[PDB]
Amino acid sequence: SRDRKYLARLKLPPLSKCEALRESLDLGFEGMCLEQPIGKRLFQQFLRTHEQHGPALQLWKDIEDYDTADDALRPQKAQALRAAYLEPQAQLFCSFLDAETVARARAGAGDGLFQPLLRAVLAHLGQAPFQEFLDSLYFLRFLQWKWLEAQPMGEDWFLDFRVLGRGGFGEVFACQMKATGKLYACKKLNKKRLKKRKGYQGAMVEKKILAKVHSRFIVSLAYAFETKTDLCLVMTIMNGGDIRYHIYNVDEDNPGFQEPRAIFYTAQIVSGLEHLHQRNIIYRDLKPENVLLDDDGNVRISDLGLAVELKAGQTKTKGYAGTPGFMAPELLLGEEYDFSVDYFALGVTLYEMIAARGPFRARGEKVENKELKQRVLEQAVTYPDKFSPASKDFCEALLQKDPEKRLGFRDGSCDGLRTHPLFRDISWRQLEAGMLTPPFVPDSRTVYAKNIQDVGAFSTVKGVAFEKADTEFFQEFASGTCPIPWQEEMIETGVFGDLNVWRP
Amino acid sequence: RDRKYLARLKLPPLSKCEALRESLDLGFEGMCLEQPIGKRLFQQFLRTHEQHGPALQLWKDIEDYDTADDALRPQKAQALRAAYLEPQAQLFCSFLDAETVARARAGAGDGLFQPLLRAVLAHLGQAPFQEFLDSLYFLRFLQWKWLEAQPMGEDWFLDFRVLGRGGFGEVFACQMKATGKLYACKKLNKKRLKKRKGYQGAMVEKKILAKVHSRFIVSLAYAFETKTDLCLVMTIMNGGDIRYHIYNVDEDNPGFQEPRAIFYTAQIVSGLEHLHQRNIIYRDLKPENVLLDDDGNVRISDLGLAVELKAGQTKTKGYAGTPGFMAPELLLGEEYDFSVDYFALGVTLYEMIAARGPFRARGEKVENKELKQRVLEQAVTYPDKFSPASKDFCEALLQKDPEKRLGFRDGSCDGLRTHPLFRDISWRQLEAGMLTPPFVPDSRTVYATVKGVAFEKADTEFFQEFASGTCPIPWQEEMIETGVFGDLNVWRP
Ligand SMILES: Fc1ccc([C@@H]2CCNC[C@H]2COc2ccc3c(c2)OCO3)cc1
Ligand SMILES: Fc1ccc([C@@H]2CCNC[C@H]2COc2ccc3c(c2)OCO3)cc1
Ligand SMILES: [Cl-]
Ligand SMILES: [Cl-]
Repeated sequence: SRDRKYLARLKLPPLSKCEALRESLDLGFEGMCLEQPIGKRLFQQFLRTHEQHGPALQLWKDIEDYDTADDALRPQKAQALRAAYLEPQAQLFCSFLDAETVARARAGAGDGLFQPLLRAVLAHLGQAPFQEFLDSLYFLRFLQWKWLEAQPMGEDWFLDFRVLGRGGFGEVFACQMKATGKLYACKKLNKKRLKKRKGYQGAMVEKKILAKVHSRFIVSLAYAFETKTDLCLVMTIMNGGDIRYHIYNVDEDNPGFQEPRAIFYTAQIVSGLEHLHQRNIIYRDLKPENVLLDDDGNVRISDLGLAVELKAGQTKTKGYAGTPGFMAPELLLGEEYDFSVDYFALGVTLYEMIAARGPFRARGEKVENKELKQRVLEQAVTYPDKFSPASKDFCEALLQKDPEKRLGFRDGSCDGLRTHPLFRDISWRQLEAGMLTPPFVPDSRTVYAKNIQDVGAFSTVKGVAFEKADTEFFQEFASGTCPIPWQEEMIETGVFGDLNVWRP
Repeated sequence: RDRKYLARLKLPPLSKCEALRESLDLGFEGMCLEQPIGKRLFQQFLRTHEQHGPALQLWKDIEDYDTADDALRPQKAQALRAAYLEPQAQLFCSFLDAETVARARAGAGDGLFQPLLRAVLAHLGQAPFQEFLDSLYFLRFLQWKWLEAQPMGEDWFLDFRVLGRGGFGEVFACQMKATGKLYACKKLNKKRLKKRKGYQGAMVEKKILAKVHSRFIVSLAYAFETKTDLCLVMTIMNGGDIRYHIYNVDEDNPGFQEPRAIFYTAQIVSGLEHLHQRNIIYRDLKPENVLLDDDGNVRISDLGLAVELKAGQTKTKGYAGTPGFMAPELLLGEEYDFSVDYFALGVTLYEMIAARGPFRARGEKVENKELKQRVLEQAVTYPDKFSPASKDFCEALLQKDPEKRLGFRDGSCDGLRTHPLFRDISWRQLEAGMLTPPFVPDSRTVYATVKGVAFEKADTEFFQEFASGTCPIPWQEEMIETGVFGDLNVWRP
């Protein structure tokens, strides 16, 4: 669906309006033509209309097709690619490539196949062809879309229609971007409630981190804005409830998951952790209640309000933050730590997925923080029959008290962690490209949340008048529209194709 | 098409178009109405901005009406009126005033929607045009204007047949290699031109053909030099000249039946009008200079004796032309204007019907002074082959006193188009090239050394001036006609 009044506000500007934007824009190849979907699209259209660039473009497309193809189709696709682009007599022979590069891509069947070739294709495209793009009408059209992207799109642009979750500080709504029809979730954090409980830093950290990360295993931020009452984060719609809910509340007499299902989630969570750790961000809040399912059954991590982004030269942070019983010993002992803490929380998360209780507490046990801290430091975890030898070994490797001994991020990746035999039946390629059929597909009829009639109301916040510092802070927060998700939306909903006209 | 030269037709990077942008001095009329590529890009612009849809479609439908077969007109008028002009019309043009609308809804006739079109184009020339200049479409126009100015000299043209030989040179049938378009190429030998002092005539012809754009005058498309020649690439006229058709087609029956002569006269008149409206006197109208194309439509050619009057100047002097076709005022060494061309039209027409000139008997060669004496002093007689109308028309054109001669008045030949000779000509269809010509030439029919010359600065410089390159309107037409423009105007295949 759509609404035509808001749709009518999506129009491409005159060129003279784009002059300021052109001078202040980052012209990096990677940032413009590879990472930004409208940039990439316009760059490809440019390549498509200039014959000399056809081989490069088509090779690029055919590598991406090979990368995301079923295992059964791959050998044949590799044969066709080779014959089309890497045979010297072929119509679309890629003669710009180094002969060495061509000879290596003609050989082998290993998991690395065509990655080096792709790097050479993109390194070529980044030179003269990109320079021609910049001097073409397709680059100017990109500026028009960037101008449109930067226009005011706050609260009036969204139509809520249902509550998805809520906590102490506000609600998450399923909403609709009125112009395009795209379904999103909107986190509304109440201003007064946040001022009272000193929650500003957390709201800001999450917003910044979600704006700059782009991963299929982490919820994305598409817009950020304020209203009279709230600070609003418009993000990936996740309809399927959180993992805590699916452990305890769904099939109550069978709490916890079968092992294949828990392994799948674990793999998806690992992939999202890795994405953060490669960007030097420590999550610090991994737990079942912050892992969310979408409609297809795939999961994403969420709530980045406690995350730390390391600066260059900094390998560790420090401090008490997170949830009792997901916090690692190094953290509880007051030591500096890196990403290791997230993998300890991964262990606790998996334990709970299989066992339907924490590893440091009995069912329903509520203990003093100091007693819980002692158990985490000193008490060996025990595993019931529900754990297979591989489940158990993996948990043991993550719940290792010494961070140096714990499985995790090494040599810039989680590749070592992936060889653990727990994951022996996971095709990582298809996992990372979102191709694997999930183990549980949520029901469209069903609300995976607390019944609205059973939600405790919160008292009103009295006498928190807003000073200048609050209002200035609200304006910093409301940085508006995030480029990559906004471009994805325009393309997905057909607005791009509709407005990207030339000769109707 | 030849891949090799087709490959050279590539749109430039935008940065290469900066100088052109800076020096280009075009208004709405020059850019979006008169230049076929600007008009096309301007219409493309309008088609993508929904608010300009009514104006764009109305414009196209008027032009569609103007060039429609008479049988299709009642219904085209009907549909246009119901779509744009009637009270709750879906494509109502609110920018028009009510008087313009009411009048366009009333009546029939030829200029039925001319006032309306004038109003549509005046509106489109204001804000819609300004918006166009701030669009990608205008930049694309600059890119085509850049391509238009690139060197396209002799190597771009394949010769394949001789169409005529003259004194100064030859006309070849040729083919633009990149587009495959057929043209005629007139090559004037440099050394003969110098030795016989024909520079003036070559330059004058080139300038004039470059600044005229009529379906009744050979169109100049490219002008360039080679080592041996000055070349003019122009409308291919394959069907022979009128002298040839009068005297050589059916030898036992020379001359044309009257309706055929009148058709050609109407076309000739329209060419003359086009020159006289631009202040040019032709001065060499005669059957040998009027050529037929493949369809049997004619155009005037050989503008080497022409003269363009300076702004303000209304008469000129100078002995030039062909004996028998020169008017008395010219023969008498007086100042003259466009009137000389009309005298020559009378002679031309007379000869089309009579298969001889009005002043000499069949095969009769006379001293120039005996012929001068006749043109100045003798009344022309008319054999029985002339209807009263054609005699009356010839008489009016052959008046010895230019003040009494039928010709060009009030900026046009409308007064002349009114003569009863032309009662069966539909001027609209003629002016538009829709009328089925009376004679259709066959393809299978072939209707048809200098020493001691050394060149200097002054010569090679004259040569370089002459090689001005490509003429915008005919080039743009070529690009559209042959599909090159369409091929290089795609955004997303
Ligand atoms: F302010 C707050 C509101 C709601 C909560 C929820 C409490 C229970 N566990 C999940 C928490 C996050 O809820 C969601 C649900 C769907 C979403 C989403 C986040 O982002 C994309 O789609 C936490 C904080
Ligand atoms: F240099 C010269 C060559 C030939 C002549 C010819 C002499 C006989 N009568 C007509 C003269 C014009 O010849 C043509 C023929 C085809 C044409 C053309 C002109 O222009 C476009 O296609 C004049 C001058
Ligand atoms: Cl371009
Ligand atoms: Cl535009």
